[PDB]
Amino acid sequence: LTGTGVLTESNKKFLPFQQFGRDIADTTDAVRDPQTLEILDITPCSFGGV
Amino acid sequence: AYTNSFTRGVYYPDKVFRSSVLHSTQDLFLPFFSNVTWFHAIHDNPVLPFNDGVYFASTEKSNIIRGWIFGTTLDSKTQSLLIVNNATNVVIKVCEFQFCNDPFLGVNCTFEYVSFKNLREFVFKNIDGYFKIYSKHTPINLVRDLPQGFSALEPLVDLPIGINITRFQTLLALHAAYYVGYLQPRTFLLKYNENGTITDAVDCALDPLSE
Ligand SMILES: *[C@@H]1O[C@H](CO)[C@@H](O[C@@H]2O[C@H](CO)[C@@H](O)[C@H](O)[C@H]2NC(C)=O)[C@H](O)[C@H]1NC(C)=O
Ligand SMILES: *[C@@H]1O[C@H](CO)[C@@H](O)[C@H](O)[C@H]1NC(C)=O
Ligand SMILES: *[C@@H]1O[C@H](CO)[C@@H](O)[C@H](O)[C@H]1NC(C)=O
Ligand SMILES: *[C@@H]1O[C@H](CO)[C@@H](O)[C@H](O)[C@H]1NC(C)=O
Ligand SMILES: *[C@@H]1O[C@H](CO)[C@@H](O)[C@H](O)[C@H]1NC(C)=O
Ligand SMILES: *[C@@H]1O[C@H](CO)[C@@H](O)[C@H](O)[C@H]1NC(C)=O
Repeated sequence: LTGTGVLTESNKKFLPFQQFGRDIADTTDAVRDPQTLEILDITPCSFGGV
Repeated sequence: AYTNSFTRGVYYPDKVFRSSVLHSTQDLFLPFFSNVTWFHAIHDNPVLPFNDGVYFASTEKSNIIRGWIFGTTLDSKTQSLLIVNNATNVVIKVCEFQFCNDPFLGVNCTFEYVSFKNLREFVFKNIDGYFKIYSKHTPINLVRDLPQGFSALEPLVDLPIGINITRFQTLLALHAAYYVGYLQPRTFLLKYNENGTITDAVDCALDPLSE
């Protein structure tokens, strides 16, 4: 799952079987880390129109 | 015997977390308010078809239902899945067994694996080569029948076992009551709540208001 974003710890209470979360646009929006098994938030890095 | 399943037998359809969304999915599910065949721990262990996939449940008080068998013909001509629960172990096997003519639990192989006031609920299904199990345990307020209320089952395991299952059976302990229902391909709308609990669902093919 290649992608550009800020990673953080989250309030996303994943159930024990869940590996990912998604937005409406199908884009992944949280991930379980495959080594430390914690539930990372993904936010696309701070952006806006100029 | 027969009885109404109410809104039971919904389960988490994929390993993706979602919350605050009403999500459309098409998969094998138990149709809402469908007839489920009903059976007892006293006297009652017939072999049933498996079809597309089996919803199974038991209403319970002392853990009498303890396993299942799945296959074509249960007679060593081919692989048959066996599942058993015993204390700290949950056990899974797929050798070409020959079983008893009347199976019970007294208190060329390919794979092996190891991990009323109670209601135990399960879904068993196949996806080409892969067998999946989902489950829930809940309290129930009354002995009578399956609750007229909503709860979603969660995946236990996936088995890469590739069996052509067309029939199944369940195993009783000897020194409760149990149900069978069949899944169908249904479009469903699933209510993932603000925490990602599936708190409600619509079976879209039930009635014109569900459509
Ligand atoms: C899966 O098992 C079923 C039997 O439970 C097989 O179905 C039979 O297949 C033969 C030909 O092989 C037909 O003549 C019969 O009419 C079928 N019976 C039923 C009830 O469908 C099926 O072929 C098996 N499939 C595989 C891939 O093993
Ligand atoms: C992966 O390795 C780290 C050390 O590099 C270890 O702390 C962690 O527990 C391991 N995780 C798994 C899932 O084995
Ligand atoms: C349930 O099955 C019986 C026959 O066993 C049938 O008469 C009845 O109409 C069915 N009810 C529903 C709700 O499907
Ligand atoms: C469970 O049953 C298996 C045989 O099917 C046995 O090998 C295992 O030791 C048992 N475990 C317990 C906790 O009794
Ligand atoms: C195992 O499979 C081969 C065919 O691949 C067959 O000839 C043999 O008889 C089988 N053995 C048993 C014990 O069923
Ligand atoms: C949502 O989750 C929190 C803990 O994160 C819990 O306290 C609360 O009761 C939950 N509410 C619902 C409606 O599930």
